[PDB]
Amino acid sequence: TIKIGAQSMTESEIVANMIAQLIEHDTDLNTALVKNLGSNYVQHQAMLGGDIDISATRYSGTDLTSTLGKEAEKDPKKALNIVQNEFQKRFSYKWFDSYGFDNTYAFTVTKKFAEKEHINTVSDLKKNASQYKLGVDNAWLKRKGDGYKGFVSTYGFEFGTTYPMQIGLVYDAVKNGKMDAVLAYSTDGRIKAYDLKILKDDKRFFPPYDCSPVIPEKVLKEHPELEGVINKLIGQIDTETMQELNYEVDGKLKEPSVVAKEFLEKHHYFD
Ligand SMILES: C[N+](C)(C)CCO
Repeated sequence: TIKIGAQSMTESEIVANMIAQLIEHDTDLNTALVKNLGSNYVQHQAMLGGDIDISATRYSGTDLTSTLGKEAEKDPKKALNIVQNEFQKRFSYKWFDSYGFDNTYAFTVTKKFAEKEHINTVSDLKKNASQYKLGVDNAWLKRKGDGYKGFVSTYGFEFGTTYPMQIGLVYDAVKNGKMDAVLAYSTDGRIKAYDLKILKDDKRFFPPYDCSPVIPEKVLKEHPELEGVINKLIGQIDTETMQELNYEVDGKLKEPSVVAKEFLEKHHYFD
């Protein structure tokens, strides 16, 4: 039984269901989802513990700064190479090449608010920053390297008030004028659907967040058919497609498993 870990993000559940289904289509391996994992730390500890054999979604910038204790590399190619080499060297874990998308933190406002306050970049927020309410996820305020503390020393301002909440709620919160700005995730389909505006990170504070699966080399050796299955998804999901997939769950309220199945069917399970 191949155990597949999903973080409690819509995107993680879709991709975990996708891996599960493709595995059972291609092979005789049985699969189980391990859901609601709180963070990459919980994920990483679960894999060290043998509780999961596959992380469906891990993000180069997040593990670089937290699991590996390293400085936030800002170049995508370099950050991915560093994460790949370190996961091999430290754990004999294989951090695959990316699905094809970067899911980054992104400061997001409405188009009405942008035009009113004259906002195109994150730096544009500085001028009235104490008047603003920012909605953020439940972990960002406390993160090291790529969190609020680092944000403040790079950008040289803080927001009037910051509200930590479940990520899924920040999209409606900003549409509804409850928050003035939110730290959204770039792959959420609600940015498109709600016509929200992503602000340029003009000081390149955030590292890249290219998304990949992670699997111990030991699991890959035990089940040699498994690598080829995962390889089918590498490079197949660009950010536009991930946004579309996410919205099917968060906007149309479909089950991650339904959304993953229709995607695999559209692409003929990549053979
Ligand atoms: C998706 N992010 C990279 C934005 C944060 C970690 O989950």
